[PDB]
Formats: sequence, structure tokens, C-alpha cells
Amino acid sequence: LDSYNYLYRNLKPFERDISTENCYFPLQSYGFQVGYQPYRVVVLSFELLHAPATVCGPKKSTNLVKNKCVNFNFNGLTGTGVLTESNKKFLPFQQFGRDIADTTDAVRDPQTLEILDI
Amino acid sequence: QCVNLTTRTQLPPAYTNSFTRGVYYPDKVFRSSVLH
Amino acid sequence: IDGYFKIYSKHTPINLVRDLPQGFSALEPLVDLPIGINITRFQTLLALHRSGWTAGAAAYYVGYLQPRTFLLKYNENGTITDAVDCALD
Repeated sequence: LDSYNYLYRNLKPFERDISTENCYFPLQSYGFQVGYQPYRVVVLSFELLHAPATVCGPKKSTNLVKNKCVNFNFNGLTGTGVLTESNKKFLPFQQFGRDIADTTDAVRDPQTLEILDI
Repeated sequence: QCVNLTTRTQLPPAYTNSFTRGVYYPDKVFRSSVLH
Repeated sequence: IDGYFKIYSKHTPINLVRDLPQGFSALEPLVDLPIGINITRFQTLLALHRSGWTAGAAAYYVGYLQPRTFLLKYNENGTITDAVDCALD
């Protein structure tokens, strides 16, 4: 599907710069025409736990249980314990609370938004 | 469809104090009774 | 930050006529738009009173953020009640 349409020219991580400046142009076209085989590569970058989850897998949800020792997986936030009711009134923006030493202690679950205490 | 308002009067900027306001929740995580 | 344009805000009724009242409060995160461009200059849209005729009133303060370390005391209700700038004095 691919065999002079591609060009190449330090730079910051994840930076993006499309610029042009023995008169030489910093662009350098490739001679597209087996070690020289062009490859259409892609890179997937993720930012885990920096925000509420948006994309997930095909795993189906489950009904929630209180006062029971269970192995839970809250939007990828795995853990083990008991889900109880808590007077910890979250403000409407934050999802899950943390104790010292960076451990998950409260969470609002999807489809109910109730503030469960782990 | 823009209008040029050359009538603006330009002067050196004024200044004032900021005191201690200007603090915002660094992250969307609930923390309680803790120094962070 | 890294292509995310974060908007924070908080509204408070105040008495002081022109400047910040002595007190402290924290701004909520609201929204963090995925806007992937660079910003280095900016402008404020304002309302002009046409009785061309112009007017305004009120006042808009601007300050410039810098890298800093801050100590914040989260209360029992999870609301930031005080903070300390680690490089103030």
C-alpha cells in the first residue's frame, strides 16, 4: 500500500514542529520506491489515573454489594475490601479519595455516582 | 467586519497587592484533615 | 499543560469595593478542555455601553503563575481552608 511523499528533518518529548528555514531546506524527502521498506507505524500514549476514566474494556459491570469482603475493580482501580456508606461529602468534581501513602479510600462508582467508602 | 478603535488611551499599567488568594485544587482527589 | 487547557473558578459575594477582601478560598476544577494548541498572549473581551459610545466600570486583575511548592490543609469536609507558599519567606 506504500510502494517522495514523506519528509524528515533535538526536540522535546512528544513535541510537534512543522517548520522550514549552499541554500539548504531543512526538509528531506524520502526516496519512496528490503531494508529501506517504509513502515506505517503508530504509537499509542496513555495517561493513567490523571483524570476520571473515559475509555475502558469490554468487561461487563456487576451489581454492587455492601458490608461484604469482595475483590473489586473500579474502572481499572483494582482492590479488595468492603464498600460501605460514608458521610464523606465529596464535592461534585473529584472521583476517589486517598489516604496517606497514596491508597484509595473512597470512590464514586459509575451508573450510580454514590460515594462508596472502600 | 471588524472596527478599528484608535481612540483607546494608553498609559503605564497600575499595580496592587494579591494577598493570599489564588489557590486551586491541584488534582481531582478527595483529601481530608491532612497537610499535603 | 500538555495540550489540556484547565479552567478553574470560584464566585464569592464580597463587600470591599475594588479589591480582594481579606480572606481565603480555593477554586474548583470545573472543566479541563482537551485543547491542543500553544498560548503565549491573550486578551479580555469586555462589554461597552452604547447610550461609537463606550463605557465599562468594574475591574479585572491579572497575575502570572510560577512554579512553586504549596502546603495545603484539607479539612474534614475536603475543602482547602489554608495554604502556604514554600518560598514566600
